[PDB]
Amino acid sequence: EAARLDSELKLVGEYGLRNKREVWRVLLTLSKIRRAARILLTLDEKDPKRLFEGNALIRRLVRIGVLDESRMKLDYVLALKAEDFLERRLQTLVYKLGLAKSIHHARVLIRQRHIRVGKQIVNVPSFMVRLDSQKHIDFALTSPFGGGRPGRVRRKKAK
Amino acid sequence: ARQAARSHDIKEKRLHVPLVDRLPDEPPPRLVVIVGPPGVGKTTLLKSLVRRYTKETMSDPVGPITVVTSKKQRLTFIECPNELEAMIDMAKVADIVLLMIDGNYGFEMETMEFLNILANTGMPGNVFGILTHLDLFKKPSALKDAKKRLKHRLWTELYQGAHLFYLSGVLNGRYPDREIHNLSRFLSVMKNPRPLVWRNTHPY
Amino acid sequence: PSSMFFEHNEALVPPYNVLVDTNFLSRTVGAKLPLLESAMDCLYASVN
Amino acid sequence: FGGSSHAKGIVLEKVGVEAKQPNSAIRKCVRVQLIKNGKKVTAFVPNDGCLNFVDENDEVLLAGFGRDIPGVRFKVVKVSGVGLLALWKEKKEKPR
Amino acid sequence: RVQKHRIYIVATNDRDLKRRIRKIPGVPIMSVQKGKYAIERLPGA
Amino acid sequence: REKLKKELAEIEERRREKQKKEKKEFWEREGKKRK
Amino acid sequence: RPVDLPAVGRMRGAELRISAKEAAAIAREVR
RNA sequence: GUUUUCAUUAAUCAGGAACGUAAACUAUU
RNA sequence: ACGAUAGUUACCUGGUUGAUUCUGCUAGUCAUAUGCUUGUCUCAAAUACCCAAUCCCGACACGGGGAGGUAGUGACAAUAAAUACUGAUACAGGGCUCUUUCGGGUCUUGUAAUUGGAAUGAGUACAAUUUAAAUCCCUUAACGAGGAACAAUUGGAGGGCAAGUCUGGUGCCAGCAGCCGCGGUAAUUCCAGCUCCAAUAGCGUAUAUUGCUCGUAGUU
Ligand SMILES: Nc1nc2c(ncn2[C@@H]2O[C@H](COP(=O)(O)OP(=O)(O)OP(=O)(O)O)[C@@H](O)[C@H]2O)c(=O)[nH]1
Ligand SMILES: [Mg+2]
Repeated sequence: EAARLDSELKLVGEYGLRNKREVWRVLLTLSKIRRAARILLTLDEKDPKRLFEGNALIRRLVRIGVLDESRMKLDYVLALKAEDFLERRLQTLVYKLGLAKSIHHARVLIRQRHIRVGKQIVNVPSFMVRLDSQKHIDFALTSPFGGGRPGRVRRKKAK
Repeated sequence: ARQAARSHDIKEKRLHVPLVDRLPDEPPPRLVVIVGPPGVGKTTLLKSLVRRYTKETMSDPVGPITVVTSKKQRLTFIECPNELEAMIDMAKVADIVLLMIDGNYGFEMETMEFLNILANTGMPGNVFGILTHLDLFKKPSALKDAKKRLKHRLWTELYQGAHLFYLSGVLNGRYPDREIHNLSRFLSVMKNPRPLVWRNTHPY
Repeated sequence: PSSMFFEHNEALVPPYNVLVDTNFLSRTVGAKLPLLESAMDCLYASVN
Repeated sequence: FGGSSHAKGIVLEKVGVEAKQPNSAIRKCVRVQLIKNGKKVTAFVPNDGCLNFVDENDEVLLAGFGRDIPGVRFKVVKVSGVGLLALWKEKKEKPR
Repeated sequence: RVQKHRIYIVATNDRDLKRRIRKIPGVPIMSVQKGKYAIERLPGA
Repeated sequence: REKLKKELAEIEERRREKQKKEKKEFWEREGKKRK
Repeated sequence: RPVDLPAVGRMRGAELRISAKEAAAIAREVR
């Protein structure tokens, strides 16, 4: 349908994704989380199952940084979306932190091993960066934007 | 129901055109060609196969070599020389084909030429890819990469899922005995040749 | 209208506004089916 | 046919080999004889230049034709173990 | 209402109104299909 | 405009084909009812 | 069709006949 | 109708039993 | 108390038929066969190497073990994701859209243009390490990108073409189509790489599909 095609094209364009399999992957994990939230809303308030399982779900989503720290209700967990998940991806986080000029530049950098998340370099652009780990995204020490060797085209030109 | 569907699909797979056999009760020796580019070791495989079968160390084996391999059937090995006239002469003759590929160097035009000459003239039953010069390798990751790419190109060439043997070394000037023993396990037990129309009408 | 990207309505995000017709309402009472609970179980989101 | 999805056949005679216009369906249709049952049915080669690979007395796999002669039900899929579109695209040579 | 504002999900079951609201871009159609509901043209679900 | 009119004529041909198919299916069902 | 008619068994007048499978089908759904 | 008696005797039909020239316009309401 | 002293204080109108306007004109299979394609990483449905670990048997620390562990294949699935990123200048004036179409809507878009930067993993690979000995992994010096390549595929829809060919007929039209044209194959540089849609290391096809009454066993 044209609505599905235009929606998936807006996702693939707005966040520099490769195909629609990544969109369907995110929509599947989002539907799993939202199904768990609906099943926890089935029960009444102050049931211990709903209390502890909903607190676990909300603390998990706030810790992985999707759900905002302001709103912490299970209705907002139902109101979650795939734009929030693709915003929590690593590639858009490199683009928004400004190490790269565009989202396709960010995917290129993460593929050819320039950025690192915390200590180790990250080869995958779909790395779900958590909220505590959002700040420690920077260029690695072996990268010419970080330091070390001046690099490849630089070496061929400076010879 | 699905068992009936798979049974019907296999019952349609078993079918062919009803051609005439024309094989005698005391059949002649089946003809094994050893085809390949120059320098690949066809004569070396000939020496090694005849030592496996009849235990005779031939210092210079030429011509067709007939060999008893079973109580019912027997073989004959002919090594095709590196000339196209002999290759086109024997492609209409061959009963089973031992098609040699030169390992690290990859495929050659003589190998592809004989494959499509054989396919255009008449396809026999059994063609076995034999991949040699594997010992001229230094990295055993490049070795399995070359085996995989040569297997897939040969499968595109003749048919999917063929037999591709890997003959590694040259110990006593001959070949390794275990490798040629499983090669002869494959070319010893045999099935009747394919009913080709040219061989079933004309006497050669 | 704003929030329309080529037949993709970006205005509909949960809580979903759902208009109900009489045919849908008569058949969802006829099929022994609770209205808001089945709409929430269909959309996995809070409907009004 | 039968209970299977594809049937095998022998190409008896390419009917309509002397038709005038190039992509006529009478030019494309081929009378084959199914092996399992024995009946002679007609099948479409998918293309007029692709007709040249279908020779007489060749084992031919054929499937249904699901969409100028409306009612010819089968189409030739493989000829002598090689896919007919691959022969047409010049990927494979035909083993004869 | 839907032509003016277009924020709604129309829940119907008659094919006349369904074909009438399929012409306009970007409204989902919810219809009961004998076990549960079924949403037609919503991309996020 | 001429490209749009060509595609509109193709759509109307498909509409006439489906109309004939539905008409024959309906009258094939009714002709058994009046028999 | 009437909306008010329940979905388990057939209704004749004021008498509602439930076949033995249908009361078993509800007991299967509970378990 | 009675200013009449036994108080479930009853309801339904597998099996079975008695009676035997035509067609052609059509808990209440 | 003023108000129908025979509630007839009722019934006396049950709504034919037509015109116009607005609506309406399939998708999954842990399901089999088959076709095309396949560079990287983990992973696994299906005649290889050794007792090195754990274990066992003996005159016995050494000798001997078909349990066990190591490796190889694999698009049946499943997992991650390469095939490029970013500027400047020059030139053109159109690009796009639709309900309503010889009509309306919107304002920056291109180009087989000219140049410049960097980034580099596939692969090649000295080693060291891993290990029974090897491999993989982790470390790792050195090379390793300009398209005519380090060469993305599978399907579907559509346009344009001859001193060519075929068919129909009250001239020049129409249809099917067209690798086939005068020459020319070391000749040609042409739509120079036609346009659009879908999935994209996956994708398609086929089929299956989803006469009446009494009366007993019995029943209430
Ligand atoms: N390392 C290595 N050497 C090989 C292998 N096979 C053959 N050779 C050598 O390559 C040489 C080629 O000899 P042949 O095999 O007689 O060549 P041929 O093509 O069979 O004979 P001609 O057709 O007459 O050249 C021999 O000297 C072999 O020792 C192999 O698998 N590995
Ligand atoms: Mg020789």
